[PDB]
Amino acid sequence: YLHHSRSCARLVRAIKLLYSGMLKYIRFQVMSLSPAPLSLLIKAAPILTEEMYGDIQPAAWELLLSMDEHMAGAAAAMFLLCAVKVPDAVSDMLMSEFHHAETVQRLNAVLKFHTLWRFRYQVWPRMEEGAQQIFKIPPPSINFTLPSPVLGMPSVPMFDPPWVPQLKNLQQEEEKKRLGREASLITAIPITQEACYEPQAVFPACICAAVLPIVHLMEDGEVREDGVAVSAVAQQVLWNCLIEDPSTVLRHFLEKLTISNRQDELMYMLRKLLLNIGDFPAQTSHILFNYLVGLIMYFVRTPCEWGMDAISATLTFLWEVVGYVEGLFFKDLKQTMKKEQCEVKLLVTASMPGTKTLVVHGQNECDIPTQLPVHEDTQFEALLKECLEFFNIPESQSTHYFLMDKRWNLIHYNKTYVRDIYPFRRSVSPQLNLVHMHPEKGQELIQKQVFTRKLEEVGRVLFLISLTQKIPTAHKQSHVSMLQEDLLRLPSFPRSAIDAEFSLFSDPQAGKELFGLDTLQKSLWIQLLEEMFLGMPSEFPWGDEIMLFLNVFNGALILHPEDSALLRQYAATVINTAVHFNHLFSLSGYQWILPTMLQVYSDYESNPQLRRAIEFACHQFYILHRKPFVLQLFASVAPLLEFKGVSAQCLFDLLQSLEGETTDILDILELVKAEKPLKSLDFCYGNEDLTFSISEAIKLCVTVVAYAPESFRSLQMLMVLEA
Amino acid sequence: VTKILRACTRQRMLS
Amino acid sequence: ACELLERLAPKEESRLVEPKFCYQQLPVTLRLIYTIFQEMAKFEEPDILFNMLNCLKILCLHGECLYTARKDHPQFLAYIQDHMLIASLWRVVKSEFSQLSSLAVPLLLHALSLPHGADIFWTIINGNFNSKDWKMRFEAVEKVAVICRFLDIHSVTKNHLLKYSLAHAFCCFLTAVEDVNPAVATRAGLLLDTIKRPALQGLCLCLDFQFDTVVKDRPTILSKLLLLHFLKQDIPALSWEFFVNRFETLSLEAQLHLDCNKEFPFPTTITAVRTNVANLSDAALWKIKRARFARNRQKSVRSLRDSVKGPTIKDLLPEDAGIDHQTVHQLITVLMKFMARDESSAESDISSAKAFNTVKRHLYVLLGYDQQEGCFMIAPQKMRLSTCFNAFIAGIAQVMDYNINLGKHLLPLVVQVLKYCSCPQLRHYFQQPPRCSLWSLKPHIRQMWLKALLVILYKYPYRDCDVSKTLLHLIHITVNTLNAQYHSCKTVMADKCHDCGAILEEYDEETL
Ligand SMILES: [Zn+2]
Repeated sequence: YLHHSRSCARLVRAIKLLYSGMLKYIRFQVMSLSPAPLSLLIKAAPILTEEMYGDIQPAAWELLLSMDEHMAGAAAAMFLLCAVKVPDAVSDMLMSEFHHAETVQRLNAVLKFHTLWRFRYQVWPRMEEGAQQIFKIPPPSINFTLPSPVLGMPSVPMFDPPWVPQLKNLQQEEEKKRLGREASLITAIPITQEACYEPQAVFPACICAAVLPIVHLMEDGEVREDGVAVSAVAQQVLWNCLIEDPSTVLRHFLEKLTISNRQDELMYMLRKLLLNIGDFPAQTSHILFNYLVGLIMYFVRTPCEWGMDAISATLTFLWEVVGYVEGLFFKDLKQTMKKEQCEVKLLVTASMPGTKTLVVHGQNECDIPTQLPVHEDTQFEALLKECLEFFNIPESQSTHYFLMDKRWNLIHYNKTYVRDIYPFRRSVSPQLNLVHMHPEKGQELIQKQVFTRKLEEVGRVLFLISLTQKIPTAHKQSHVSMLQEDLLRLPSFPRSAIDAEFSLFSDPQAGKELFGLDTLQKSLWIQLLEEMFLGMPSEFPWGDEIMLFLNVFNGALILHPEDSALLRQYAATVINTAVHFNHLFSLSGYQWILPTMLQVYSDYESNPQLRRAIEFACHQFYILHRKPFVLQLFASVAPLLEFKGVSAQCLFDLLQSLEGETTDILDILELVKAEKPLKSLDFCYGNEDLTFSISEAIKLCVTVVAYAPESFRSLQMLMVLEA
Repeated sequence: VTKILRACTRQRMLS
Repeated sequence: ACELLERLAPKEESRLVEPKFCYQQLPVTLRLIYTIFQEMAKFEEPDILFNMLNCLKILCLHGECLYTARKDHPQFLAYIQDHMLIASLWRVVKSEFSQLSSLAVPLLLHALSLPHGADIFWTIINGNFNSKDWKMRFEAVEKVAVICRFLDIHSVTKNHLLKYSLAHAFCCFLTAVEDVNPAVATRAGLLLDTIKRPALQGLCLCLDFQFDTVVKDRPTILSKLLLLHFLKQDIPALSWEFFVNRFETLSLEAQLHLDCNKEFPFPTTITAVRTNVANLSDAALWKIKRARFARNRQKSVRSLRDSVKGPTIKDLLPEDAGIDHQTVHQLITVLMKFMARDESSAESDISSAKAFNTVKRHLYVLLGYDQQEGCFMIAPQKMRLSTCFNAFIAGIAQVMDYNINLGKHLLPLVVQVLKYCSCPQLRHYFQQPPRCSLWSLKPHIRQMWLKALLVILYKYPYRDCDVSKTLLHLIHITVNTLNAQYHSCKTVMADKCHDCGAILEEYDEETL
């Protein structure tokens, strides 16, 4: 075929040398002779039969890699028309080429895909002067809608573009321009698209579906004999496609979720693409974030069989996506989400009203429905009990009957609050069914749905963490203050961040998975609250409200004290808060934390690792605050002392661990943000007093009594001395 | 955990 | 019972690792170990299991019970390893009760050092992580994370069986990070952070050992290391010293092949060990032995590559003849990706700066450029066909764009490579007005050439006394590329202009 093209080019040159308007025809409508057949068939596309398309497909496929640009463009147009008309054959050919046993074949398949991508915009001009009225091409059927305002910045403008036309001051302006150019990435923008001065596109669903094999070939390390690897070509092609227009690249994948249950694979492929490319350009990240949020919104609004599962799957990845979106701010996020009535699903600080009532149907269709008023503290257990009493079920089948939602496929766990799941106060109350089920089947469904919901909550927390970490050095304090006030005004913040499914942990089936998710969620909540704390002013005027945020830490240490990861995360974050909020924790604060640590230390006496970690944390506390910390420790152990409760011997064990240096077995210090050789945060206590003698503790208690003998704190310290 | 939750509820009620 | 065993024990942990039968007639300690495992199979309370694991630690460690079993009762140790030891230690590893794992993991490593342990652990890891039941993978992720949390980095560096087993397990965990099931993927990604830094450093040392010894695992090991560096970048998984050592191993293999009169895709002068004479060296001789063992004994301990994928001097590769090229290309691309996202790891300390300078010299060598004489050792066609150049040009634009300091370091080498590659022949490199063009490059490589030049022109000072002339030559080459689209008169079968004999050249809009 290359010989044929060279022969045709030589004939064209000979004809040119033979010769007015004929030269114009030669240079404007011949331009070569090789594409004359293909460009003919493109002109007869409406009248081509399916057999003709199948027969022309292999030729147009092979001719895509021509040096001649006209031949390549005509072949691309013809193959795009074939994919429009015979998607099955085109898809089979694409899969055979992408999974071909020869390295050269796969590399050529990726290169041909790139040529198709280039000539995507040059199909209608080659087709016919009156087409696109005939030869109807199905438009991309978009099902969901993006958020009404775009969440992030559409793209980051390149600093000082060469294609945009515009002495200390001159020198500083030149330095500023140089720094801006060095800070702006030119490989992450469509260079030729933006450099052209100022038109539909043909790219059917099979050609878009070809991106998945290219994503997989991004990892295909097979090297051609010319030294070119398939992975490099695939990465370059996909990078250029995502740079130019990510919408067409991701159209197929985004539509497939609404089309069918394919979320567990869409998220897998998106994660694979992100990992192999290693980043996300601003436009790509913006588009992907908006489409994922719109998908969550769609599955919230349209009742679908796999809607909750798709929402969980997309929440498992939106946190990775959001780390690259540019110009996304928490206030705009809240505004758009509460405009869209979808804030609860991706913002862990939502604050929706509730339902205030709901209608529960009976098992029988002729049964008269019941209506239960919903209050803030009502859980589905009370509603189920009332429904069982109402619909005349004589306690013979009390575990057979489950509250269920049919519009949204939901079976309600008893210990879940009604307003958490039905948060909107719309005119129409939720409608439930008293579905009779075999108890094991009902419990299996409840376990599965609770696991999915917990994974959604994990994703929400991770999304918020990534959003906070993306925020620049400026706007950090504003964002943190917004988070703190949102948590405070949230009526169910500590309960949401601290609760657990104790009725579901005991099940030998699907019980341990929930426990693993719970440990992950508690660790994530600790990390999120530490992120909020570090970013607030160090001298923030606190009160009794700090407990509301510290109880979560304590909660995480009640459920999972023996988990080493959770234990060292707790110790690291408590040390970070003691260092950061130094003034608060030099007078108070330890009183919000120490009683829980003492209770855990006394409870798990048989666990030497937990006791060692608690003793190391207390040693670090004494290093930071020396005498105030000991006084707060005694004040927080005095109520717990007994003559269950913290014993009088475990307190002495903690003190004896304080006096002697303890090794860090769990590497707690490596997670401390201010990781230095820890010193006394007060200069007055600055001294080589690393040793905390028990005699010093006795002197401290004696002094607290001597200060005010009749104080209540005096009798607390007297009890501590007596112990 | 229920004791912690009740303490939190009382704290919110007081505020 | 544990207190009694402590009293009867030497009360000092010996070296954890060293770098049918008759139930009776056995020493009483072997029976005690057997029955402790048998009873531990029947209990679930953390206190019971903790005390039993403590008894075993006093028996297995604190006393060479299993060592003496290996020496004197091989059949009993084989039976215990195949039936109870590693299976029960794996069972007792839980994240909720990390106290149990604190004792399980040292015993597990001691078992792995013993015979028959590596195979059983390999089967356990492979069966769990490749299971179709997503709950089994969910649990195995937790198990491996908890095992990693309590890894003794000092212990692993001594025993090679430990390195192989831990590398296999950690790579399977990394694959579980990129899992189809969202729950398992999220749990793996979240647990990867809970592992402490020394443990991750030990695991990366295991991966480096796997790269050095096993040849067919090198591309997958590089992929896993790149993934881990992407995910947890705070630990050094990829580093300047890492690439120094990788280049040393590859150059040793290249020198061995050169001694055997066989071509290799790597320079033979990067390494400092001359295989012509050993001179009774110690570390150099060990390096030569390891390289020759890797190249000849390709029946090594189980390569993790197949299991990792989710649900006398010379020797030649029978089926995977392109393994060397894959390793070279993958290593260089991973180097470029490390350099693009490098947060100025150099100048952190003396060692990092030394490693950076070494990597820079090796980079000069890899692209065929001799710094001593300032001339390329190879013809431009060999460079274009070279794996190193193809994997370098494909990432150099990103390296220059994302990282500026490394870009300033690499600017002269990059500009020299850019000028040299576009030359059809060596003579074209010495024409003062460059008449060459971007025709000899691959059509997708011309655009990467142009993007590298664009980054250089856009965010680098090119008015230096040396780079300026070569950059002017690059501009000349670009102008000639634009001109060649419209040929004005002034081996691969191609088209010539019959008037002047020049090759007709055509370029696409993305290059113009
Ligand atoms: Zn000519």
